[PDB]
Amino acid sequence: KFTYRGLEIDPLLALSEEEFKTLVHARARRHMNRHANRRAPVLLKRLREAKKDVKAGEKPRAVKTHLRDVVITPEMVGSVVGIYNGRQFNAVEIKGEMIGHYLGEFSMTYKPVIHGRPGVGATHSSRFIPLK
RNA sequence: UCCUUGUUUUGCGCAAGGUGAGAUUUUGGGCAACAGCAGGUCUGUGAUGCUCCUCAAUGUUCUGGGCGACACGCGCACUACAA
Repeated sequence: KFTYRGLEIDPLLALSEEEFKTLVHARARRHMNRHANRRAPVLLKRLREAKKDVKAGEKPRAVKTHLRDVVITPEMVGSVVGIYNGRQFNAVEIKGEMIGHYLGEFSMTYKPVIHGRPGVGATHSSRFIPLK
């Protein structure tokens, strides 16, 4: 199951570029129009390569990229993509509900913070907090 | 300036009134001595002493990605919006 707009997988695939960018949100539309002229020259190819070659019963071989300014189309669904937070290629597989998004959104770029006791200088009043 | 010849010592001026566009540093600025601080700035400059680094660089990198005064229990400064 998954409904993007009340469309299963096969309808989405069937859509040509025109019919596609009509259906998607405002950002995605704006993106595609402004771009033209490739602008994901390698990031299409590398996926569709390793995608095809699979014997199924398991995911494609992972591909790595730094880029995250590229959309998620119904073409690239099922693949295993790397996305780069500035020190780690991060593992994501592409679901049918990741259509209408970007890549970068699934790849965290910071550790969430959880604190560890405040030291001196926090509290204005002075006690010279032992021991942390 | 003028007058009150008030006040003041005849002096330096002062108070009230008059004249007038304007009445007392007319109103508001800019400039500003002598002696200093071991204040700040080597992130302004082909302003720099001595040191550090130099081809797998601390250089150049307008290269790809992240981070920056932004990441979140909490204290403080200034701002804005309200009851």
